[PDB]
Amino acid sequence: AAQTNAPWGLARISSTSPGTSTYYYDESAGQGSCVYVIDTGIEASHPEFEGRAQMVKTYYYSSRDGNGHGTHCAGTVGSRTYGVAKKTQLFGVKVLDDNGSGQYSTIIAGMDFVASDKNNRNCPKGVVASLSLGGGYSSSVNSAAARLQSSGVMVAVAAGNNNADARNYSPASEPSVCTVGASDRYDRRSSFSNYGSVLDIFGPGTDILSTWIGGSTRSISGTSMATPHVAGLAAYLMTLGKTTAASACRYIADTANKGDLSNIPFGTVNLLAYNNYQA
Ligand SMILES: [Ca+2]
Repeated sequence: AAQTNAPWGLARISSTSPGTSTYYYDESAGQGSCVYVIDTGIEASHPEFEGRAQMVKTYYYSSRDGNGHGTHCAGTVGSRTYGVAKKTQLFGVKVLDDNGSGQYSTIIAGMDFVASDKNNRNCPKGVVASLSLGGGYSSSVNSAAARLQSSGVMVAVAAGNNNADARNYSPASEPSVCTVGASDRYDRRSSFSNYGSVLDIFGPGTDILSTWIGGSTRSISGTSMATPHVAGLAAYLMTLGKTTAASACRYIADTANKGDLSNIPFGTVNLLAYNNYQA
C-alpha cells in the first residue's frame, strides 16, 4: 500500500533516503495487535481513530485528554491518516494530568496496570506500550518498565529532550526496554534529543503532524513524537509475524537504516527505524 502526501516521518520510516513524501506499508497495517498509549489520555471520539481507540484507565477525575499530547502520540501510532499502524487497536491509560505532569507512583501504577490489563484484551498478534514521558533517574520507574517488558509487552520509551546522556533519565535508562531518540527530516539528530549508549534506535521527532484534541491536528516536536513511530512499527511488524514483543527492539535495530544520521555523538547508535517494506 502507498499513502501519498504523508507526514514526513511516515515516509521516512519506509524509506532508505530522506526527502520523499509517500508512506509504503503492508495493507495488514497492524490488524490484530494492540498498542497502549500511557500518557495524558486519548480523544477516542476523534474521527481519525475510527472507533479503534478506547480509554481503559485513568488516575485522575476524568479519562479525557485535556492536554492533547496523548492524542498526538496515539495518532502517530494508529490514526488513519497520521499513523504507522492504521488498523491497530489503541488503549489509553491516563497517568499524566492535563498539564502533562504526573507523579512517579502513578506512572508506575499505570505500567503495572498494562502488564495485567493485556490479559483483558484481544491482541493475538501482540501488545506494545508507548511511553512518551520521563524524568530524572528512578530505579523504581526503571523496574516497572522492566516488569512490563518482561510480561510480554514491547515497551518503547522516549529518550528525553535535554540534549544530554539518557542514562540519567527514567524510564529511558532501563536497558531492557526500547529507548527512542529523535531525528529531523534532513536526517539530523533533533537538537533536543538525548543520546548515549542506552539508546536503541532513532525515529522521526521534529515537526510531526498528528491528531490533537477538539477533533483537530497539529505539528509538534519531541522524543515523545519519535517513540510512537517505533511503537507503531513494532505493532506493524508483529502483525506481519516478523518479530515478537520480546524480540522487536532488537529486530528493529537489526533492520534499521544504518549510518545515515548526523550529529550522533560518539558512542550512540546511528540507527533509524525502517519498515523494510517492498511493494
Ligand atoms: Ca533494549
